[PDB]
Amino acid sequence: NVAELKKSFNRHLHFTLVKDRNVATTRDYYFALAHTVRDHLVGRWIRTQQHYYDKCPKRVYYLSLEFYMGRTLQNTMINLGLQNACDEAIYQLGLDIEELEEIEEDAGLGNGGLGRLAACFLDSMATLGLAAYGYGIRYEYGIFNQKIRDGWQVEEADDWLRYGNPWEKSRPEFMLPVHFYGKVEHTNTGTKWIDTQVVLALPYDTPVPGYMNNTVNTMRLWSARAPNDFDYIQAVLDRNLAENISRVLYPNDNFFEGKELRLKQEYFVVAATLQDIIRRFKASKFTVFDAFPDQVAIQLNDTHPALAIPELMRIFVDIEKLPWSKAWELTQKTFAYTNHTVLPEALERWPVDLVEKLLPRHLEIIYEINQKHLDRIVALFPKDVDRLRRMSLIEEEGSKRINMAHLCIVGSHAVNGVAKIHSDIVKTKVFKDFSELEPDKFQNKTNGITPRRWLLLCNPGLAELIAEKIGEDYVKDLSQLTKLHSFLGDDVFLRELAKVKQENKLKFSQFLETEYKVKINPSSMFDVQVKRIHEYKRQLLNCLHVITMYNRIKKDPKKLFVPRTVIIGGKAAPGYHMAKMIIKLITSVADVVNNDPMVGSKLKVIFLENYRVSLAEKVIPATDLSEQISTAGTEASGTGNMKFMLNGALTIGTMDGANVEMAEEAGEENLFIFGMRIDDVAALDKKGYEAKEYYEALPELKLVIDQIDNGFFSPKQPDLFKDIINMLFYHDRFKVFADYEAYVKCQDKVSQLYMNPKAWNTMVLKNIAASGKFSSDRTIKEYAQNIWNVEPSD
Amino acid sequence: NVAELKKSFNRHLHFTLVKDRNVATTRDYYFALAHTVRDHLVGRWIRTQQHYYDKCPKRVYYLSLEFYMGRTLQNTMINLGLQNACDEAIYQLGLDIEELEEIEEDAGLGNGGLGRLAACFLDSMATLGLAAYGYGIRYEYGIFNQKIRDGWQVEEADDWLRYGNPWEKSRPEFMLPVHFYGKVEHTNTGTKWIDTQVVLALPYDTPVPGYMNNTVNTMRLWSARAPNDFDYIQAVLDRNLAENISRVLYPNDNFFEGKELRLKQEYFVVAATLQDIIRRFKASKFTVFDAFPDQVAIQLNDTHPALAIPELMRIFVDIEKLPWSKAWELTQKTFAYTNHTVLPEALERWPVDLVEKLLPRHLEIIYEINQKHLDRIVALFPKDVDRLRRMSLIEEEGSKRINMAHLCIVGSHAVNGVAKIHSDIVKTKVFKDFSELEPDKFQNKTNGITPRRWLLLCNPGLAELIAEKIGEDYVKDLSQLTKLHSFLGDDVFLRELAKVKQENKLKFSQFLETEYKVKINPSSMFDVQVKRIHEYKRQLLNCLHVITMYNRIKKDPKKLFVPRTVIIGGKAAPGYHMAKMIIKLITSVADVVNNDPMVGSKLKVIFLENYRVSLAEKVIPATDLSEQISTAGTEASGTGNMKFMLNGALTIGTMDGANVEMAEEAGEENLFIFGMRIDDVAALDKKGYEAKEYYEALPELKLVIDQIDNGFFSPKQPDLFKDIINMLFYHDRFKVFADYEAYVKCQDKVSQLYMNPKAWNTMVLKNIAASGKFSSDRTIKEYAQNIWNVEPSD
Ligand SMILES: O=C(O)c1ccccc1-n1cc(C(=O)O)c(=O)c2cc(Nc3c(F)cc(F)cc3Cl)c(Cl)cc21
Ligand SMILES: O=C(O)c1ccccc1-n1cc(C(=O)O)c(=O)c2cc(Nc3c(F)cc(F)cc3Cl)c(Cl)cc21
Ligand SMILES: *C(=O)c1c(COP(=O)(O)O)cnc(C)c1O
Ligand SMILES: *C(=O)c1c(COP(=O)(O)O)cnc(C)c1O
Ligand SMILES: CC(=O)N[C@@H]1O[C@H](CO)[C@@H](O)[C@H](O)[C@H]1O
Ligand SMILES: CC(=O)N[C@@H]1O[C@H](CO)[C@@H](O)[C@H](O)[C@H]1O
Repeated sequence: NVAELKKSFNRHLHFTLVKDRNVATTRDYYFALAHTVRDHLVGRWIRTQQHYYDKCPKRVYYLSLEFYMGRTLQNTMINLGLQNACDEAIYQLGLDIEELEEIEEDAGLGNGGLGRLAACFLDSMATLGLAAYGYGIRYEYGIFNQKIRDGWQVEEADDWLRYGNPWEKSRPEFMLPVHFYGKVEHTNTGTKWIDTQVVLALPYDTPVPGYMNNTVNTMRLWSARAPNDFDYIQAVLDRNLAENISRVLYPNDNFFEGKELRLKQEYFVVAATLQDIIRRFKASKFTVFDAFPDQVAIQLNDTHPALAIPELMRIFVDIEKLPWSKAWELTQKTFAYTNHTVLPEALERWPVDLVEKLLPRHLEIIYEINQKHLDRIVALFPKDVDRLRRMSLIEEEGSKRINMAHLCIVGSHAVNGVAKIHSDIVKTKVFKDFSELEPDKFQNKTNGITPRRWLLLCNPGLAELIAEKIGEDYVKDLSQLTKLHSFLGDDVFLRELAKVKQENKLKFSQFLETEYKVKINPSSMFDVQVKRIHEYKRQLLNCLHVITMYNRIKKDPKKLFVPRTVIIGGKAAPGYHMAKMIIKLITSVADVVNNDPMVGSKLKVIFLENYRVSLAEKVIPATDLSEQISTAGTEASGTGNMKFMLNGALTIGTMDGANVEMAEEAGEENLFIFGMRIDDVAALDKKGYEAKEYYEALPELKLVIDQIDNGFFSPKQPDLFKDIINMLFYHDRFKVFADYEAYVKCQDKVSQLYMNPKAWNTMVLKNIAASGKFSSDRTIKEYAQNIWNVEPSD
Repeated sequence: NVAELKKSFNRHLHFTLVKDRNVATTRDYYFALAHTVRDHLVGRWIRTQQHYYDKCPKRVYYLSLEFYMGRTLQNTMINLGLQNACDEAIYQLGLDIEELEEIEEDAGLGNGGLGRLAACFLDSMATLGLAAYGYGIRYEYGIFNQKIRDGWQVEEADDWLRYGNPWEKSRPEFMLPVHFYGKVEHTNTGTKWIDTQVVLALPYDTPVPGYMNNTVNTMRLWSARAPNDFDYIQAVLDRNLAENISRVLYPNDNFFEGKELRLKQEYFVVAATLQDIIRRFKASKFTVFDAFPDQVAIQLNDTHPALAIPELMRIFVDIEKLPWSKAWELTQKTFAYTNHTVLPEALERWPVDLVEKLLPRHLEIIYEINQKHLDRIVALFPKDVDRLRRMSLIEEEGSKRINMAHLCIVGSHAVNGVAKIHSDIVKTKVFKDFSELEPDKFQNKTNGITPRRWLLLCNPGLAELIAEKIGEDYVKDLSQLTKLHSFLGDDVFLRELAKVKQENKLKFSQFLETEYKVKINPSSMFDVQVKRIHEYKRQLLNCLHVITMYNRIKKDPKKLFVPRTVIIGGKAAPGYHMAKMIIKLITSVADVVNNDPMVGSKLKVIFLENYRVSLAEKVIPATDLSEQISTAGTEASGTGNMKFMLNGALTIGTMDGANVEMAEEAGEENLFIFGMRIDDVAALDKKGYEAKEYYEALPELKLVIDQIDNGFFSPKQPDLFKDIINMLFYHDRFKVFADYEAYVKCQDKVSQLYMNPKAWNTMVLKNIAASGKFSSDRTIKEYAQNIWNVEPSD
């Protein structure tokens, strides 16, 4: 009822914001509607927790250093079935719903795909009706806001909580202490962890509404506070050091920075979370611990929470006094581990000395785990000397580091990767030693995305067209998109789909031009690469094509060119030198291409600043061509690739990650595949990569490189890109030049299909009808039936 | 309405706390009641801000580094008339309102009297309907929580906002930048203060409801926030540096510590406050600035906000482009200054170096003020060199210092002390060079306390009793308590009054038995000294009388002794060593006394821990004898003295501060006055105070002293009180031994009168009936009429 939403909105503006219509700001109006929406899920939120208590289904705990949630307001209105009615209430009050919605800050508590997978997973688990909780840290500052100054990336603190967060509720009654430093005592009564510093963990709960059912799950994020208690003023100011633990998200994507503060974040979330889970188990209706793993499944989102394993043992053994053997069995039955990482600089390998200083009892537990584990490998392969050190959790040359991924393997009953190709590599290659010993342990769960945020919310244009032709059933069961196959005839439908795309591109062009000076050709193909800046992901390669395209327009100003707007966006980690140069390069190239009247409206280049969830929601539905061009074997899965496939873009990319599986589903000819498969990378490695050759052998490449190296793109600073040229020529692990030729030929095929609207849109249709498999709902049912041993319900 | 308050409470329990009665905590209930109650003042809060805008009465700004508010819930129910309905609603829900009340953290954002005076003032200004605002700093941590471990004060961080504060509203639209450091350029377009560091000031509003009227005024308290255009992680942590400005209250009662962080707090609150005042003035119905002092009054609460004077000049000159002489005239008419300070070490004298670095432009402006000021003095007194040096704002010795009082004197049109005798000495001695020049500048405004918090709230028994006899008009005109005079021969009324005191003692005794393990004689005289711990206040002297009573009992366990519970309480500044030693002495004496089996229920001693506003509210209504015993000439006014008078305590004290006026009103013979007066103290200083002569001349003292010094009260460390002894004999500025005799005799008289209930209560009744003068309503009327030129409305 619209009328009761208006009344609610007005009660909140008056009692909650203390405002009337003459002095209310847009923010006041935003908070008023958010409270009004939140009030509508309270009944289900309470009932849902009551239900789990009454029925005791086995509970799933998603443990993660990252939750890339984006904005809550719209997502909540849609999942509650309240968007139409709220829209209508706000309209009648004389307000602009878009404007209210833009005021909300992103909860940008993740870096990219790992964080965003956790968020799709919550949406899905709640939609499927599972008893799931996400546990993470309530960062005061999420991933930084990126601005571009003088074409370089500059970082601003992302102060997302400054004005308050109507979507969280503090849970003071569930505050817990966490322990750090101190020392081990071995005594008559057992092994004691003593003289520790204490930091308080205060949880805050955000609701996670299922799509059109009665379920609201909880995301509980922990915030660090100084104990209570304890130059007096200085001592009050130093309470800051304890709160520094949950201050800011580490902004590395696929890279391991072994800093102490980060190790503290990791212990912090793991110690608070395990205590809470044990408190809930004990208050439940369930050798008191025998039933623990039938009531509890904890999923380790990469190695970041790996410490959960020895922490659970610490609790079981030091506090609850269970025998080691019994505790170890319960531990293994409780945890499952998701590998996402692939790349050697991305692997967590903590210095034994750092751990000893910070968590000396956990070191002992880790050594002790490693002993049993190794004892059992000796017994099975009595004089395989080297198997012992390949399989040891400790890595011994020089420093001494704990290999956290081995810790997670021995402590879990399931290890999975995130796409067929990735899981296969993890299994037969990277942890070959481990899966021979127990093959049934390793599995695959191909990633997915939620079709709530990533179709209904971001693309109401397309959602409705689909609903006109096939019903609204697809929202709960995405495989029904295959029905859009029966419109392969329909030129009418094919014009309707191009029409949706068109509007999205117009909408997004309004945005683009208010922010970038640049003039957008509305009839150009929107060509888009948006994802974190990393060498493996090869924004560079895209950039080499952009220049290749420019060099072609110049030499033949008259020849036919299919116009492009080339969009490339993403954040670079602040300490990642090469990624920052790559950004400088793209913006330098943009400057040249954009102001050249020779090229004019044929081709425009935009660096998209501050790429983040709520921006992806704008740019994805406006995309014609999705760039997914990581070197074969580097992208564990990808999820951007799936977002685009579902939103009517075509894909150019390598046989890597979930691109393989998208090709399987749409038909390989309905995507633009190109480049080395993973065997060719293997072959090229073995024979040695000589970058110089492809540069000699290929006229179009050479020009591009000569321009970059010489100052074409930086006249005022002709040696600007020296470190790039340098890396491409002598140190490129990702073989950019090696894929240059197949990539440029592939793009030419793309450009000529686009000139044919009916054939372009025919392929787009086969992509959308094939995207069903990529719903996170499919992903979550798989984890449920094969890892967690739980059942979807309502 | 009862039924409706229950519905409201239940709605907030459900929609604001997300709870039901099964898992709600006491804190959930407190929060649900707080919000139900806040909702009742929201309409008048909006309306009274609208009213001020529409009618533009002259606005009063009370600018203070301290607001010692205590709890908000009960005070608010009372001033709104809802207390009984809420007691009834909460009771019918099966809860106990007093337990919900205990959940609330004091807003301890003050040290003592200066801070409590600001709070009582806000209550009075609301009740009188003046268009008044309080402006302060929203300290993240107030005055520390005092623990006593093993006889010693230990400090714990007062983390009052940990769980949230339902009484404040953040006001994003009024966020303001504040500037520090940088440098000055005198250009041809005016003076420019540039390369500054910026800290944002985000204001939070708390409501200040008048008693039973239509006014809710505002307390606006600023919070420090780092700006968002600024190793990445370290730079994000370093944002803590900016936010440290409002982290914690400096806890010195009556002592200047020249810390840089404190100077920053001072400028912080003054810069934000002045900007906010100027924006309001400019958005209102009124250069242009000629109407400023007719629309704005700013009261400076001590010299802490002295910077306001050059800052207002900076805005008028550098930013509004007014000429110096016009800006200076408006300034003098805008500010007035309250001086509360007596002791030399408490005078604010900032180093010029420090002010140059932090505030280079305020230094120039202050030098200019001094220059124009010293010229008028060369002119009136042509050959008076030393007078120039006396009246200078710059103290010129080794370290050059700014004398903030002199700055407040020349930038203000009125300067007041806070009691007759204090204002006198401020005028004729301390600032006689200034008052000779400007006699009408210097005024008296005798301090006052609000009878809402300090009678209706803390003592419902007495408040009801009085209302039953003379109606309820006294609450808004406390002079009406003189009507209680006509009940002096009324035996039943005298008995009723004692019964009220009796109840207060029982309720308070339960509190003492449950906190301290000490059996309380319910019929003992409650003899109470509660105030910040300071030598001038002479808690020491009290402690000498306690040991004296103990000895008289030891020497003579058969002699009749009028039984006492002696309560001493108060916090010591953290680096005030002597203060700390005095606490340890008191608790040491108590250990001996409370456990001596020869004493038993004759004499109990309690060190009352964590003395604060909401504990004042418990102990004052239960007091028989109030100790106000500072050395004559050291207490500017006192306000505790006033709280006991209104609540049915007799007073023993010196002719000091407001004790003098208490005696005028009540009749000297109705107080227990003793000891040297201000002239006696002069004479003994001139003679030279030799403490040796009293120790030898008075055998009862000599024993007390010997015992302290020989380890009688500290067996495991005979030497413990060495520092106290040394001070007493060679460095006692406050002449403890010299008032001992007179004070002990005076105690003996109190014991006599105590044995005669009918005589005791007759004297009580004359005190209560004379306490009308000490309403902060009276005080605020005088400031309104003689300083601010504004009128009480309704
Ligand atoms: O508390 C219990 O032990 C309990 C007992 C019986 C049935 C349910 C219970 N329960 C357990 C929780 C947990 O284990 O973490 C809850 O968080 C919980 C929360 C709520 N309410 C609520 C809340 F107070 C704030 C918020 F942000 C979101 C919610 Cl859902 C309620 Cl009525 C019961 C809860
Ligand atoms: O804001 C204006 O510009 C204004 C315009 C016309 C009339 C009154 C105005 N007004 C001025 C304020 C100021 O100058 O500081 C206010 O704080 C203010 C506050 C409120 N409401 C309110 C609020 F939003 C939160 C809160 F904590 C407590 C209150 Cl009283 C309102 Cl309706 C008007 C206000
Ligand atoms: C979506 O998944 C997404 C990503 C991940 O993209 P890639 O899989 O790396 O291509 C990163 N950042 C945001 C904001 C996303 O929505
Ligand atoms: C009472 O006003 C009060 C004071 C001031 O008491 P004195 O006038 O110094 O005796 C200090 N602290 C608290 C909590 C008070 O309520
Ligand atoms: C360490 C990390 O960020 N891993 C990322 O995980 C997401 C989700 O699994 C994968 O799509 C992506 O390939 C992989 O790069
Ligand atoms: C600096 C300071 O705290 N001054 C105090 O101010 C209060 C309120 O005016 C007086 O009652 C008191 O005697 C005096 O000590």
